[PDB]
Amino acid sequence: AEAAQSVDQLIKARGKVYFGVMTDQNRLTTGKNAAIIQADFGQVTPMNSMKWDATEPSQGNFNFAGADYLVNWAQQNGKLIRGHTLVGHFYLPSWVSSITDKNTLTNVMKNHITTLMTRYKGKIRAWDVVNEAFNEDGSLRQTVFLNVIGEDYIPIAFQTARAADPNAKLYINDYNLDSASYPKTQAIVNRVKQWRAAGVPIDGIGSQTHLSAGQGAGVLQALPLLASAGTPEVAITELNVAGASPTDYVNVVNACLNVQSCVGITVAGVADPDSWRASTTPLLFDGNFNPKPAYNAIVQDLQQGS
Repeated sequence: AEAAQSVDQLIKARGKVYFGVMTDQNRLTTGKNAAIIQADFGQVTPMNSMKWDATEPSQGNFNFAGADYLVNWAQQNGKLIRGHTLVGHFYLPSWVSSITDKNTLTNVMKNHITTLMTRYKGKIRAWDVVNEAFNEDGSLRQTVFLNVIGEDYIPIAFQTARAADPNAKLYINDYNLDSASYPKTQAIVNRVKQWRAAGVPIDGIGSQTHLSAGQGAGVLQALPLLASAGTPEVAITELNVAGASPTDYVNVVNACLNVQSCVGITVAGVADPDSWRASTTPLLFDGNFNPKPAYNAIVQDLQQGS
């Protein structure tokens, strides 16, 4: 019956690539996460296991236990993987952020990128190569990478990534790209246009979409603005909405459908209590692992638009 269709099965029926979720071994081996992900979602992103602190706690000495679990679980369950994330300022060991030499940090950054993407070469649909690189005002965020390498670190990260695995779609990912009139949204479009004009292989813009209630409507204009940068893809990468209103969620799903370059949507987790903001109950399954009204609203709208 119609009532029984998945959001992933339906978004695929409408011409999209996936409707996925952020997860990791800890979730996958508890509660009903794995069963829900197998049945309802086509794509997974490692919540933590592929970040720098997790994978390179000391220079050159990599740890892949968690990441390998996620990648193999995904492969044996037919789920696409978005690798996440290579270069960014949170989850960065202080051994990295300590480096003050340009050529040392450059080499360190390139080794980190190449190591990770070489290990999973060919198995990763898309990588968030650079995360959270813009300030709110639209200027580039003054991280250790920006301050020590300079703004060339972004082109360098993407060229390096393309060399390590030319099969993966290479993304830049950010939050607060949800309003078309917001400086951050306009800036990332402008910079990504310029970088791509100079042959930087930015295949995608990822918009995390951590929404407050009522912010769904504006995504309808923010998302096509993001796609006007001319990347082959855009994605919604960490979707969750404080209060989980059906309107907010359906607006975001509709923005995706409206944007030919939008390949899919990944929500920030499965069940509310596992949210970074659990008390705003922002996800699509509740504390009993039951689908919420927003989940039904999405399925229904996906069918109705067919």
